[PDB]
Amino acid sequence: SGFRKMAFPSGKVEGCMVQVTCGTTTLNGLWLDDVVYCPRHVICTLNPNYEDLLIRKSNHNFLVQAGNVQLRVIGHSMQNCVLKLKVDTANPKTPKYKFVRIQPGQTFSVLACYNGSPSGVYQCAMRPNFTIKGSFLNGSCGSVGFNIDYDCVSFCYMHHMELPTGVHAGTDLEGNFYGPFVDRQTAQAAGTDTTITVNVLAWLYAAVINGDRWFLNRFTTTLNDFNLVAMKYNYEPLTQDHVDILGPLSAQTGIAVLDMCASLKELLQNGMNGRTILGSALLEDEFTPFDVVRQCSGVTFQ
Amino acid sequence: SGFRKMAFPSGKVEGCMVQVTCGTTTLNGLWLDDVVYCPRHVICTLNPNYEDLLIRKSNHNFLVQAGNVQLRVIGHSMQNCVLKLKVDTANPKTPKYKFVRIQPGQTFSVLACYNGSPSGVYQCAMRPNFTIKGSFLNGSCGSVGFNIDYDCVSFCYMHHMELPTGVHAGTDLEGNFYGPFVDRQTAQAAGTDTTITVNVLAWLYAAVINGDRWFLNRFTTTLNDFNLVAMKYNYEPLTQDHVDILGPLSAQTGIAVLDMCASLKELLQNGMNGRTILGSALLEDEFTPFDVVRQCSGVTFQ
Ligand SMILES: *[C@](O)(C(=O)NCC)[C@H](C[C@@H]1CCNC1=O)NC(=O)[C@@H]1[C@@H]2[C@H](CN1C(=O)[C@@H](NC(=O)NC(C)(C)C)C(C)(C)C)C2(C)C
Ligand SMILES: *[C@](O)(C(=O)NCC)[C@H](C[C@@H]1CCNC1=O)NC(=O)[C@@H]1[C@@H]2[C@H](CN1C(=O)[C@@H](NC(=O)NC(C)(C)C)C(C)(C)C)C2(C)C
Repeated sequence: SGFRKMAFPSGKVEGCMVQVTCGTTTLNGLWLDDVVYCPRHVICTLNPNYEDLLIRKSNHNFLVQAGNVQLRVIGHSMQNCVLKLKVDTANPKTPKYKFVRIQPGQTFSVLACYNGSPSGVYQCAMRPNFTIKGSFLNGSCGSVGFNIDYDCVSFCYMHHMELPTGVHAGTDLEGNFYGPFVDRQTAQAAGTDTTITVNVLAWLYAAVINGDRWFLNRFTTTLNDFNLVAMKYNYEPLTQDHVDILGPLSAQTGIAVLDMCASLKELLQNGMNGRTILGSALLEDEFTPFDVVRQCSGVTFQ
Repeated sequence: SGFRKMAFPSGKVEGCMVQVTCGTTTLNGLWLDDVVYCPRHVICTLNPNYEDLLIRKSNHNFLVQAGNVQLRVIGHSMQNCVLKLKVDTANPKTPKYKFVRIQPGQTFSVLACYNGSPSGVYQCAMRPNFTIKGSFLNGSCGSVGFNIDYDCVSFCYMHHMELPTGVHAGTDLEGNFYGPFVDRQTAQAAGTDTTITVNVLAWLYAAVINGDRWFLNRFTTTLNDFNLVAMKYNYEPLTQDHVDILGPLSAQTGIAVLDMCASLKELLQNGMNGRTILGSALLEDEFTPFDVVRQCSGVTFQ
């Protein structure tokens, strides 16, 4: 038992991290097969026109270091906000992998990197407003977020920028930003965030699986009446699809999803009254139903 | 910016995990050079006498799987509560490494494993009562906790058992339990835990580095008067050694350690009043001064 914010084992991704240097800019790249992926703002020279900027580059302007081994760029292209550098060497540590664009509410592990070297790994959620509350300093651009399914690394995030609120914005691995953000230094605001309701419910189920039951009650609620209270507390609407996803957890604990909603409603209306759930004095919303099941049942990855 | 419970990149340890099977018992082992380390209760047959139990084993009773490759045991010995299996093959992925017995208050990353396969990684502290609040299911015995310094993996923990409170107990990699625990099914109680004061202070400094300042005040306190309030709230005593360790953070933020103690005192006496610090509504104590500096300055590992 116990319940922790668990990241995926990061080794498969560590083997893909490289340093990309061009001009005075150094950041991280992702080396899969013979392509290095990195944020396009690595290129030389607000309101830049990256097409103009890139047509002016030569391959030899791109310094790619994989450890103490320089990789030479034999080609380059831009795909949305990512730059793709063709190199003459296929990464021998390339895992089996996919690129996935995730939905808000979904979680992933971030391998924070500086100068191509991994610094740490932690678990993130994509917020409803398409930011992530990460931990990123200058030099971390190009660090990636990922999930692992059996043996396959699903890359879903690459880091680009920090918003004035101290939260983070980036792209999928095909260079499309999550949310309304653009990779230029112009005024941009995240958007009002909301709490991921289905995830809070998943985490209450984790608490029950783990022996916290104090927040349960005998009441029930209608999805309709629950969502009325949710909106008042800035919670995302709970859909029937969410209820269905919460099915496996509801069945393992014997607590009807709608009964768990009654508990959450009472927790929203009354607060926690100096008590904690799973070591937290806040309602935690960065565990998906899948996260809870994986950690409470012990799924591994080969 | 941002501040997250960050684990070390786990790849160097992932390459060392193996499955050890003996009789009907399967758990994880740690393969470094030509030795596999695992908990000694993997052996056949409360109040067992493991010396008697082990003299009755043969090498061929030990099934060690490294992936889809069986390793054959050519020797075995017991060192405290760990079993050491000599195998005929040196692990080619053996990182540079050390075994370290850590002090309570120190943090480490845990690579949770089942059947030799990594499940996830998360950050833990050794509690003052020498338990860890982990996330461990049946099959996780032999998963290890570690820190990484530059290129060196410092192994500090191997998992053995769960206590009735849902917390965890284990050994260093030389098989010595942390705390008063023994690897037999007899009544054992953890001991009253306390909050790691120097770590809470480190985390308040992380909050300041990151732009939370609301909890600061103009007051100061004496170490003596602080510790009187700490004891009342079940906090560990703060020593002058702790104050010195907090020096670098105090200097970078310009807040005297003893001034930060005044803030903590006021936070203990008044609570947080519905406010949060670094996303938490509790005073967080599983970040060391070193953790804070590493994450707020971007140290990496090659
Ligand atoms: C990233 O480029 C990097 O690490 N590069 C190494 C040289 C860096 C990561 C940032 C730095 C601090 N925390 C992070 O996550 N990203 C950028 O520098 C990014 C690049 C420039 C400006 N960038 C920012 O993140 C800036 N933020 C904004 O300007 N934000 C708004 C106002 C446009 C929304 C800051 C101010 C943090 C440098 C571009 C967006 C292309
Ligand atoms: C570990 O042996 C394992 O994973 N083995 C694979 C077959 C297992 C890990 C435990 C299981 C649940 N959570 C965990 O961390 N450890 C044990 O089974 C351990 C071994 C037996 C009994 N063990 C326990 O952890 C037991 N706890 C106690 O008996 N605790 C007290 C009362 C002695 C303090 C439980 C009840 C959890 C099985 C020995 C201690 C040798």
